[PDB]
Amino acid sequence: MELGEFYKELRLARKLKQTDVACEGLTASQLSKFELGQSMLSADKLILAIQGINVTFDEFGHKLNNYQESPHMRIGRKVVNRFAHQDIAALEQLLEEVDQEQMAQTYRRLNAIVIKDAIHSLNKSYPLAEEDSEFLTTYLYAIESWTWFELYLFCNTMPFLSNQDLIFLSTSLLEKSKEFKELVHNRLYMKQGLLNILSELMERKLFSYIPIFEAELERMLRPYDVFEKVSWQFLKKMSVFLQTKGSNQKEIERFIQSLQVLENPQLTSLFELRFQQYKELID
Amino acid sequence: EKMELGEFYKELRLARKLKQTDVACEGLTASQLSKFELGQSMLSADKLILAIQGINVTFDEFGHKLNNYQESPHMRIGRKVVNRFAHQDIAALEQLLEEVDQEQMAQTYRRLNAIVIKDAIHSLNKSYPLAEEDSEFLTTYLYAIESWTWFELYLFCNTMPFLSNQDLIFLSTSLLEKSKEFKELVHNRLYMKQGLLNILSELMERKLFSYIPIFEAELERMLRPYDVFEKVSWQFLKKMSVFLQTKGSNQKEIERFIQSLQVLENPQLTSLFELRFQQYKELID
Repeated sequence: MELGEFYKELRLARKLKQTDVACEGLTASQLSKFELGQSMLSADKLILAIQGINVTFDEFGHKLNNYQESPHMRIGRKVVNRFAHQDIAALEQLLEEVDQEQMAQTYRRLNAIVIKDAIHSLNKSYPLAEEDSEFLTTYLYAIESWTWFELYLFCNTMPFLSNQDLIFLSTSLLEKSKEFKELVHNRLYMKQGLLNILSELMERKLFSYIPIFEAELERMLRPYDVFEKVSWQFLKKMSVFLQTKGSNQKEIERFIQSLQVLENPQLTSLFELRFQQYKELID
Repeated sequence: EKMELGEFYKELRLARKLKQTDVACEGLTASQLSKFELGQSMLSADKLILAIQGINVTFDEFGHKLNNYQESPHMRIGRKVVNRFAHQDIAALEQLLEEVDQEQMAQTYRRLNAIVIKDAIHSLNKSYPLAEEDSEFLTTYLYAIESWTWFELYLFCNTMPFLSNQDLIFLSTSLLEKSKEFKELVHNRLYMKQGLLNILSELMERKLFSYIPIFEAELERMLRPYDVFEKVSWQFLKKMSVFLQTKGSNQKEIERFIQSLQVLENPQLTSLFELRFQQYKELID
């Protein structure tokens, strides 16, 4: 019930004594009064207590929420997943689900815009509204430090931005994401966003802006990041393709075939699909 | 900076540009949030998480900012181990051992982090012993913790050479059940997949081939099409198992497989598999 009572259960599960957690600034008696619900720890002492039981902040928050992710992350991940599966029916159900969930009016409006944008991306006959596009853009400009929620909004509404806003917000992404850039969820979305920026710039023929975002992707990618590395390799070839009337078509075809070594039929189809789509951009 | 949790929350709420009434919902009133921010009352566990999710900040983001954007001691050590191991820097790893000894953490954690470091030193210098007292301490701890958090997944994944054959099998078997509490989390799920890959590697190295199918079944259940690195690693390990059980019958297929990875322009991945391939060749048969 109380935070101290919640913390105490966690400490006992970690099989730690109060003296194991205690350190400079946080005494066992302070931890005891905290666990008894008779006093609250300061912000600095609270972070010591949580680090003292050796659980990640994601784990601490997960158990605090009864082993559910935060509502805004549950919605955003489901939207991304269902859009990636071209699941119009599930997106339409998410729209009514967002309308029935308890959240700030601003967040209800932003989630509806992303979902409606996704449905329109699958079904171009699904109507949109300019007032919604302006509301989301105004929001991204207003938030000074972009959390996972802003990365989710930006990454999935880029096709809908004017060139002016795409260029400015993509440039601002570099600075505005720095506060939370090291976190596991955020860094994954940053790499995916950078790949989507590269795609958008090519499709819009804004080729001169690509190097700024390739340099950022270069700094972020680790040897583990095989999927993003191969995606970037493919997009470098697509940029040449779109700038030279398809001159490197055979090289791209050979590259996709060589991905058979990965024995990943879904991945091969993904690149084959994008290649066929980009072929429609040249005469 | 020394401040109450409510004042810290208020800084965040203003950065999210929400009013107290925007955050308020069922379970959390605006007045409750206000007295929280004013330091006049503390929120219960349920109300605190409502206040944080109500401003669309993850608890990971909340804790990161609360900790002045500093990494966890256990992740800071793990990152330094990774960096220094990649440069084959035994001296720097040994300096990390003395640095851990003065770190602000429980004694148990100082010892366990040291064991992770020693595993790296032993991987670089096989004549560096794996003390039995360390093996006993590690084994007792992993058996004792009923629910394995990210720390135990990280610890287990990086200390397998300290385990006896029996404890490797028992603890590998226990990974499946003991990780379930936090298994869905993104970081934990990554380390469980890596741990399963390392389980397969250890079993092959120890010639315990009959136990491999149990853990391949778990890897099959967990791997997604996005998981390209884990999938290719498993593909490589499947060939290593066939190689070791058939007197090298598929060596040409393995050589062609490594050559076919040239397309990824990833020398670290290619070097990883070539080095491991040579290690398995050096086993006795």
